[PDB]
Amino acid sequence: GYSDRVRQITLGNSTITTQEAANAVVAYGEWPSYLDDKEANPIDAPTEPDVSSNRFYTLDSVQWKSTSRGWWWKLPDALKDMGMFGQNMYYHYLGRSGYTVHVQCNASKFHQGALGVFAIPEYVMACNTEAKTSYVSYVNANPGEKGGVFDNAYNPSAEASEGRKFAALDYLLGCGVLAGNAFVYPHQIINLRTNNSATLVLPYVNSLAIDCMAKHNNWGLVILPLCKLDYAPNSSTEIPITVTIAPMFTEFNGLRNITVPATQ
Amino acid sequence: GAQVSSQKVGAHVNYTTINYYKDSASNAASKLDFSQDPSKFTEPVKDIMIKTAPALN
Amino acid sequence: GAQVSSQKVGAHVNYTTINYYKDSASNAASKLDFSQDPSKFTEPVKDIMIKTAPALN
Amino acid sequence: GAQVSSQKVGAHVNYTTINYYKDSASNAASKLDFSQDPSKFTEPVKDIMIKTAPALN
Amino acid sequence: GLPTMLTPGSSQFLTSDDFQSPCALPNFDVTPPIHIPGEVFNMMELAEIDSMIPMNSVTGKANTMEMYPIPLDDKGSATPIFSISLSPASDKRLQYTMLGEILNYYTHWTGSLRFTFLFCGSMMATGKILLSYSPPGAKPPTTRKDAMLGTHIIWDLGLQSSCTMLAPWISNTVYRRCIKDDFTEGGYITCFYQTRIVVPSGTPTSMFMLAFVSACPDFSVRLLRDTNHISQRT
Amino acid sequence: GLPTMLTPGSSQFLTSDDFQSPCALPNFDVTPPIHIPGEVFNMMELAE
Amino acid sequence: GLPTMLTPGSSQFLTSDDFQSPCALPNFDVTPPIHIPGEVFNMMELAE
Amino acid sequence: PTAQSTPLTSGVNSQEVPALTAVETGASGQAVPSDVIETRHVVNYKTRSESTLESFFGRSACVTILEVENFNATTDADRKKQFTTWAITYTDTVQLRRKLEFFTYSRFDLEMTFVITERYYASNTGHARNQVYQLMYIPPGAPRPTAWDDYTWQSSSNPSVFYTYGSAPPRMSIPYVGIANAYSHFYDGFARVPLKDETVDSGDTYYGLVTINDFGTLAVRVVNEYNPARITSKIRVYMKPKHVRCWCPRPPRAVPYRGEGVDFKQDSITPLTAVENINTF
Amino acid sequence: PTAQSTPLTSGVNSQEVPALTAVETGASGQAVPSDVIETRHVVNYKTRSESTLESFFGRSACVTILEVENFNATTDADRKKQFTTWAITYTDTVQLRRKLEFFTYSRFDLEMTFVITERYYASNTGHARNQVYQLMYIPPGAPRPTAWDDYTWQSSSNPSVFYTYGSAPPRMSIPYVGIANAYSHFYDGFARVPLKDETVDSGDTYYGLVTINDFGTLAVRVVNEYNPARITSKIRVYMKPKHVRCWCPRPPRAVPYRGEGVDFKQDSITPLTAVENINTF
Amino acid sequence: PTAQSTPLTSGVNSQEVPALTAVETGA
Ligand SMILES: [Ca+2]
Ligand SMILES: [Ca+2]
Ligand SMILES: [Ca+2]
Ligand SMILES: [Ca+2]
Ligand SMILES: [Ca+2]
Ligand SMILES: [Ca+2]
Ligand SMILES: [Ca+2]
Ligand SMILES: [Ca+2]
Ligand SMILES: [Cl-]
Ligand SMILES: [Cl-]
Ligand SMILES: [Cl-]
Ligand SMILES: [Cl-]
Ligand SMILES: [Cl-]
Ligand SMILES: [Cl-]
Ligand SMILES: [Cl-]
Ligand SMILES: [Cl-]
Ligand SMILES: [Cl-]
Ligand SMILES: [Cl-]
Repeated sequence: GYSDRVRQITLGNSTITTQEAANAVVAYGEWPSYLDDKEANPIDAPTEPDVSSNRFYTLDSVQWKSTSRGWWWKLPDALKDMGMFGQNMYYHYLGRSGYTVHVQCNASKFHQGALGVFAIPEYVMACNTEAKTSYVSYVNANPGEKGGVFDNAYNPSAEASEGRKFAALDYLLGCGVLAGNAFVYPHQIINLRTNNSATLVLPYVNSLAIDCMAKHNNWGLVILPLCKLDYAPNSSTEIPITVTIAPMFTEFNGLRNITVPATQ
Repeated sequence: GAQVSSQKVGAHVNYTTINYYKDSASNAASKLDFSQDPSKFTEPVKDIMIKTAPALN
Repeated sequence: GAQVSSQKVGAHVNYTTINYYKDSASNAASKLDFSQDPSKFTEPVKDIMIKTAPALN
Repeated sequence: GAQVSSQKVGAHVNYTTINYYKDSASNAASKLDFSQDPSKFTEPVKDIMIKTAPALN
Repeated sequence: GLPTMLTPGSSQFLTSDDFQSPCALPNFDVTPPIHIPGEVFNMMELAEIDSMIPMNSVTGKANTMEMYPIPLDDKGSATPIFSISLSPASDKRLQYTMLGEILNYYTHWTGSLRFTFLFCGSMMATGKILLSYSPPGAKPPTTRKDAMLGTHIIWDLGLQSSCTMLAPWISNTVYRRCIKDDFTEGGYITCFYQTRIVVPSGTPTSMFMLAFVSACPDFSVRLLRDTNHISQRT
Repeated sequence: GLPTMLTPGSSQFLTSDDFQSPCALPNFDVTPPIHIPGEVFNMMELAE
Repeated sequence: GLPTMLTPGSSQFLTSDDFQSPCALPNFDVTPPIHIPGEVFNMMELAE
Repeated sequence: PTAQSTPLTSGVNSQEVPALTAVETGASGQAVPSDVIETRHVVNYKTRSESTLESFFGRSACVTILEVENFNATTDADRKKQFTTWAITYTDTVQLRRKLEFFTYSRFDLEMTFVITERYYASNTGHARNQVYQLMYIPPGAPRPTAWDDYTWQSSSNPSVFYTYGSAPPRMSIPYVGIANAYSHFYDGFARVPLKDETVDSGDTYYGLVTINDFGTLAVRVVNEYNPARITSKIRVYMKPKHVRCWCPRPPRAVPYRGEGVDFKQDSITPLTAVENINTF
Repeated sequence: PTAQSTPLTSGVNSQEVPALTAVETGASGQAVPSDVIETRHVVNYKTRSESTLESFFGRSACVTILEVENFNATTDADRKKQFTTWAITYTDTVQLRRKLEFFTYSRFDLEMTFVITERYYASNTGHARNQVYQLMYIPPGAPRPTAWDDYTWQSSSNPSVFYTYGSAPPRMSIPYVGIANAYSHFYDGFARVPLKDETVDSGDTYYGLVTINDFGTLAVRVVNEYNPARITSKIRVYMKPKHVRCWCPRPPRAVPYRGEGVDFKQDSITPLTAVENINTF
Repeated sequence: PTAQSTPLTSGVNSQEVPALTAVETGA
């Protein structure tokens, strides 16, 4: 009866079902957990918001077209405006979180295409000016739930001031490595003939027990079309990709007034 | 406080180490560590996959 | 007359000392002494002050 | 881990070796090996030849 | 003093030496370790991970995402689908895989190579594909009837999306060299339609598969060296 | 002599080194210690 | 340091010397030996 | 511990199908030769000794070339040639950097070795006595020299090494000095949060490791006063990671670096050579 | 263990005939003096210690002489004199080669020692500061230098030795590095099989060990920049096989070598001096 | 020997007032 294709995930007041899964990945074989006393750093009693924040948040959907080059998000950036998770994140200097990432993309038995879904620790990307190095604005690095897109062309700006964004070049994974090697990162593939969803469970990953969520993204989420969307009756068809992410084992330290980041 | 250990074999065999310095940072290379767990990268799946069974049932 | 002692830990562990000279002045640094009594400077008061009690009763 | 062995005799006698390196390739010369079997080159015949007997009977 | 006598090597700096040296920061208290996920102990752990072969790195596709997908169609041509030499360090298409990149820090390799193929057509597409490894020293196979005389697997496309072909360790030498070298040549990997890809109407008649390479647990490398894949102006 | 081989670092003066050295005044009789009030063991005692 | 005193011969290269030396390829895994016919141990085996 | 031996196996005709899988799961192919061919028994005595992290990183790599000179300096520019300062990093060179960047995080002690070379600038200005070099490690916050003979070189607390030209390359060990529980090779973030309506400039701020890393400064001088003969020196700095741990593997650098970040150069992003055909042996 | 003692023996008058044999069998003569003369007892205390393979090979032998220079190079030819590369081999010289070639196969570790010498090119161009040499072992596949100061010398992974002129000859041990179970001194074959009707050229292909051997490259430079005085250097490379095993003895080389193979030279194939008569004491 | 660990503590509503003192004492 039980199947690698059929899964239920419940966190807080939220449940996901899938009937065409392909198992689930636990990044580096490690389930998320709370911070042990023997690895702790800040000494204030932490906030552990539990079900208020540790629940599935669904981002705005994106459209997969035959011409799409791919999509990226950063975490916890993508969830910074999500209910009580966002409030706990911005009221505290420090936060840590694992995640359940659920990527959703259904089609038909007559569609074809394959998405690589990669969870990348410290997903540092190239800037878009050759007048400077490491020259990216906070606003362009932290787009929130809209994330960003890859391009198949690199056109760095004439003026340094116009190039303060990522050069998200697909085949170099936006960071000077070949995209074919992205499989060293925790991943699944959504191959439309096989599966309609990817599930990645991510532990907290950092060189520290806990860090400034508003300064630092622990994970990149990359969705690359490895094989282009094709549908014989309409080559210009679009199918949605929906990203749903639950924080897990969230813990916050250093309560004060709320952080309100710059928007320009 | 001499440590006697097996050498890496050559063409055809213990060696002696004494640490001279009070800081471990001063020490020579760590001893060969043959630890490995490729599955954390090659098979980081929630549900066990038996090679002989279908991957998707 | 070799002394074997714990090293200060590094990134990841005993070391050996022999004194070569007849004068202790020739010796390397004294071993780590973690002794402390801050109260002789921070609380040099004649009558014990219990933190939870009023300083002046 | 000192090895004490017989010296090669001179005009008229042990010596001590300690290996300092973790690789056997670093070691000094192999100990004298007096092994020999000249017959594999001088008499590699299928049927035993007794010196006192005719070589061909 | 204790009578001593300096030997050859005295005062040299060998960059692969393994000696003690005085600490510039004595008595320093290192930051306590904590558990971090994803600890690596051996570069061969990374070599066992599948990475995508840029199999279609032809003019106009090299250095684009289109270098990876291997073209398939429903026409049942007798021509090979792809052909590549078992030269995992030096081949123009294998050298930039994760395995290829690790091998280019070593001089010698040994063991079995795993080629895993993912079919990315529609669910309605069927087919049988022959995947072959021909150990070297004979005419490189350009027809199915030569390819099928070597080590091979017939892959039936279906619910199980992926098929693994092994290039088992078959070598004269105990190690091969991580360079293009006739003496340590590895042989020929080829691919043919066994039947053909068949689709019904309203279905794409052209599609792709992805090819992955990884090392088997019998695989090891030796003789550390600098790679030819990174440089700088001076 | 005992065969030896000099390694990198030989003859350097590292100002944080911790080596023995010969005494210029051998057999010297230091003034006996007495108890003095206010002994300090750690700079963090002063920081408190 | 341990007081030492260099003797005659110090720093010479005698081509018949028999000393240890650091390995340029540390931790190297030599090809396992196999039995090969015709092993020679002594040049006097060849003289016979 | 050895790499895997091959067991004796014959054929199969079975509902067991180890040749098929589904890499959509995120699992790599797992099948080995005994799953898909008839195999003999082969005992494998070979080991992965030389691909342990300690073996992979167990080399002193050149990370920079510094220049210092000794001559009678009469201008500000010539006074600045009598000593040099260098922000300590592995990003001036590419080879060790690329090896470290197979990993996101690392923890290691460091062996530092120096190779110091000289040449005469000219032949008509007599000779120069043997030179002593001071290499002073200046941790962040300690005062940096503004002249080759200022007070900072007394180095009461900073570690200095005094090297005599012609002696063995100088060498010392550095502990794991990171203020985190590991070094970060990559940092997807900023040093501060820019806040709503603040007057602080957001137009010329940087991103990533360069905004947070500081391993201090190496200051080098010739301790000797000037000879009539100008001497020019190079100091090559070597790093060997030892007692190594690493976490979270990454694809290696595929295209040239163009600075301390992950940025790439428009004329150097085509690493693959196009093959004539998909069917090229 | 000693060479054979002689037993006390008198005469014989016997059907036992140890003096006769038949070397057609492939057996050498076996008879000893006690078989054919009256012998006294002689205790033999003498040993074959100095003819063990370890004793026979237990010498550092010069295998090549390399040249490098340090001067201000203004032409391509002069730039190429600032460093040198050498394909590692024992065939540049004859003495160690001939000893090794008593055997078909060998297995040994190697002690490598270097002797480095300098001279002034000229007297009218002032002086030169003491020079540091880098000897870099470049395993097959690692990038080879095209200039004395290019990126390859940072040597992150290749073993390098830095040698200070006037110091003890530098020295290191090399393991048995063969990709076979022994080194081959002779290889009766080719690197590839040329196949029927192939377009590959068969007119300029080679034969034997030279087609399959590759022990990498030694690269040498003076690390110092140029002085006004040009310095020319020789690096003599010494090899000592140690921990030696050998198999399958061969007749030794009887005539001069003329390259890396077994080829001989038409004017040098008459090693014997003719005797006046078969009856010449 | 290590610097001080921090114990798990919650709030108080108490006549115990460790927040107040008198540095006139020389403490
Ligand atoms: Ca085994
Ligand atoms: Ca299976
Ligand atoms: Ca089988
Ligand atoms: Ca005897
Ligand atoms: Ca007889
Ligand atoms: Ca007799
Ligand atoms: Ca404590
Ligand atoms: Ca109080
Ligand atoms: Cl939406
Ligand atoms: Cl948002
Ligand atoms: Cl703003
Ligand atoms: Cl000594
Ligand atoms: Cl120089
Ligand atoms: Cl001073
Ligand atoms: Cl002076
Ligand atoms: Cl080609
Ligand atoms: Cl260099
Ligand atoms: Cl004669």
